[PDB]
Amino acid sequence: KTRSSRAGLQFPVGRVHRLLRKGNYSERVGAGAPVYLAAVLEYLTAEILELAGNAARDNKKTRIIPRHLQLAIRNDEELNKLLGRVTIAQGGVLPNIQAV
Amino acid sequence: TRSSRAGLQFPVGRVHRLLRKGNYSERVGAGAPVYLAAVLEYLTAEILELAGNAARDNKKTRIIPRHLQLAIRNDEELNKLLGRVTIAQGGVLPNIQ
Amino acid sequence: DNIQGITKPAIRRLARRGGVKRISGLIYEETRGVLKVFLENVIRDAVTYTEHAKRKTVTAMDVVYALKRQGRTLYGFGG
Amino acid sequence: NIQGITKPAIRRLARRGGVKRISGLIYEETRGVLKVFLENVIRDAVTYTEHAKRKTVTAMDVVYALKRQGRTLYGFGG
Amino acid sequence: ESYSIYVYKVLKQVHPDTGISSKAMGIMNSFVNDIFERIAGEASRLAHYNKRSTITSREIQTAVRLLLPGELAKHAVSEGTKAVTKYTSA
Amino acid sequence: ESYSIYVYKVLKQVHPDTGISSKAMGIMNSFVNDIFERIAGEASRLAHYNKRSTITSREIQTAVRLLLPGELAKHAVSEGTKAVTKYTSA
Amino acid sequence: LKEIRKLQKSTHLLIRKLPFSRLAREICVKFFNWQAQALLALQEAAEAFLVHLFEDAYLLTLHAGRVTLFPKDVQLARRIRGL
Amino acid sequence: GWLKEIRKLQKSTHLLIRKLPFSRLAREICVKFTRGVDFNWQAQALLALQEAAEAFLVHLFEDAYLLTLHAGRVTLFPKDVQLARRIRG
DNA sequence: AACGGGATTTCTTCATTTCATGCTAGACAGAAGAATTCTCAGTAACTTCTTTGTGCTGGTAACCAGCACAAAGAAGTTACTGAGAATTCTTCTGTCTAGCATGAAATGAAGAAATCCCGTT
DNA sequence: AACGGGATTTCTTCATTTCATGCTAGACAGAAGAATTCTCAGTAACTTCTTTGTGCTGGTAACCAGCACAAAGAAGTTACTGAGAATTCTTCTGTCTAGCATGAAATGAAGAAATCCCGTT
Repeated sequence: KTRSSRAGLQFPVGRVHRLLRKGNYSERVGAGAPVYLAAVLEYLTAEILELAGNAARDNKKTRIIPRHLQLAIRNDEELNKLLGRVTIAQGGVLPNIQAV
Repeated sequence: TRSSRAGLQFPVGRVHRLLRKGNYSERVGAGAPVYLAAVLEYLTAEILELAGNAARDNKKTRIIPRHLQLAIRNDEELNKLLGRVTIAQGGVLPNIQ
Repeated sequence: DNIQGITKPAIRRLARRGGVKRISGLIYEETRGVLKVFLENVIRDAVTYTEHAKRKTVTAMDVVYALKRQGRTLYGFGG
Repeated sequence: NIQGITKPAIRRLARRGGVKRISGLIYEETRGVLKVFLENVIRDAVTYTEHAKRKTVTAMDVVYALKRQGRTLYGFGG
Repeated sequence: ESYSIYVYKVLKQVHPDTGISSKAMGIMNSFVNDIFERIAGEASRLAHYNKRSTITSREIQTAVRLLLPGELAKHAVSEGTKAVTKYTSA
Repeated sequence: ESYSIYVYKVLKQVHPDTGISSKAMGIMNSFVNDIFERIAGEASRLAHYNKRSTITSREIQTAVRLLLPGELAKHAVSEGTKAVTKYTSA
Repeated sequence: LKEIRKLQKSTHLLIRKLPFSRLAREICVKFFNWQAQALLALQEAAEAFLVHLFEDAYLLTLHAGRVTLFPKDVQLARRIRGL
Repeated sequence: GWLKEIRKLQKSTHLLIRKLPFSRLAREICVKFTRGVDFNWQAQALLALQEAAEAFLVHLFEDAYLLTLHAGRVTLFPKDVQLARRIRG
């Protein structure tokens, strides 16, 4: 009877909802807002883990570590934009140099 | 008025609402909206203080946005605060590096 | 092609007012270039707002919220 | 104390970023900078910590503070 | 508490043969809240400009629409305006 | 309803001789607002972080320290610190 | 280097309106009615952008020694801002 | 150590500035904003500090080494790591 | 390629979430007065134009005044590893306060009028 | 210098505070848990700190090679009003359509050790 499996989501519809009434982002929350939102985070969360997992394979590795999330981000048109002023920990950097 | 007890001039009354209505919380202290009203008054009187000195400085008796733009860029403490801002019709600090 | 509404003499005023002396040659397109990734970038984030409450009238406030979302607060238009 | 940061240290950094010839004074233009930083960053992150009336600054006490300077640190959510 | 466990099952979704560490888990976990915080925010800033005192599924939409860029945006929409339906009719 | 009835009140308080253009009044109010927010803003956020549903004066003070620079801080705080007691002892 | 101390001292929006006005509705039509007031706000903020843009960019021209702008600059500049 | 070492550290991911000299460093600059007191620093809250402080000098270096290579050079200078700290805000 | 010490899995609980209905309510779809936004036309008329030139500036070498990377060395400084103390975040449990409700007037305010006047013409 | 368009002022009805009085809640004040973080001690283990040696980078003064500012006599086309023409924000109404409110029962998610297991030594 979980509201999450009812919306086909993995990410908590319940929790988010509540997380949405506490921080007082308003007085009333729709019955669909906390199932639409929670679904957007699932995608994004699956959107990185998608790539960050890949690079892991390209890096001859099957274990998501901070470094893999770094390249997953800095090697994607959309993400980098989004994660502008973000700084991944144990991230490292893109191997780009340039001469004269 | 409540701004009377607090002895202000900026609506201790209005803020309180404008503060419980913005959902910044669900329970607002009683000293808070009184405090913020005084902190707002200061800063506002503050900047004017400069806008209007350089206004009489620059030989003019009426404050125009330009004067607000000058009190700003001419207050080490104000420019810091007003970093991500821009005044409508305000030229710049006549400066040729 | 209305990207030419901005001109050599005009771009030179902003260039000049910005403490710029001897301008270069292509700075009369560069301008016409970035002014279009700014206005463009500020328009979208500002249109959606007009497109949210509902209407076909974009107010200075649909804009201003676009400039804050931008990271560039603007003064003198509120309500 | 500031000399806590060595030479190859600041270099390594300067190196990671893709720098060839690391000039002179540079070494102190880092101790200098890193000083302005940890400052604005610790004074912030400490005010929040004196709010909860704590004698221990919290991981989150810092993060909130970067999130004020304009730097969203990730890997530490308490 | 935290999204950790959820960030895991999903991980297995789009990648089974693959694993994760713990620091790289900290980041995920730091990622979720980072986007939550922006969406519910600008969506909160939204239901406000329009006197509405309630956040619709439409607020969060036009809200994502404004926070996620070109291509990232489009897909968060179809995963949303398709997550409300399979929630309502079923 | 806007603060330009209060901004002006303070205007001719400090320079009762001077006036102001309605265009600077736009900057004025736009400003006061931009300031009301940033402070009540990171206050909602400060009462939020330290698990409470209350915004004391104590909050709207560490809230200022954290937003107002240098001596613009060490003055606005004793401008409130002073404006609150005088209230209590109404 | 004549006009420098003329326009710094002024505030009038340099770029004309109309040219600009269409320039906007055009990037707009890519997605109405614009309170004539709002077109100024999308203006005052527009020029304000360019101004502090070359300015901040000239230090890039007066660092390589140069005294003549170059697009070579409004690309290193817009590059250290992340815009 | 040029085109050879300036591609080993990019490949690296760890810290570059020694932990303790930095640890000591934070606790002291901490001593100011407290009337002159001690203050426990979550061993946790300390690493965080650095992680960011690092990527701040690195990015701030490369974000400037493009200012050196502008005046047609290859030697970073205190001339560059201050132009940008004025071309950022 | 042999291992060091994290992930990955189970297996049990304290809460948190889903339930069930009755309600105040924010919300919404049908009216409508009217502020304006868009425009056409004008008489103004400022601006942007187009250009022929030469001045003042940028692009390359040239030849070079010193700076910074490479070492082979010298031995002090980073790591932590505990472990004790304890310096302290963290909880706890209901009095003592303290702020939210709900109203009923009672004023502080936004919005037109009209004289009164500063600073672009 | 001078008068034209923007306040300054004074007036009025109108919406938003305000004080009454409970009613919940929220802050609180030490009593001690359970944490972990300071404390030193004390070693081990590199990583720093040199001290030339000097390659070649940054200059600085020259020259060459153009790119950019400059009125000018104009007419393009941007201002500025004005009056509409009327498209549309906004305010209302009245009733929908709906999330809020519990009161607890139950299913879920955070936690405490323990066999397996992946990069790293």
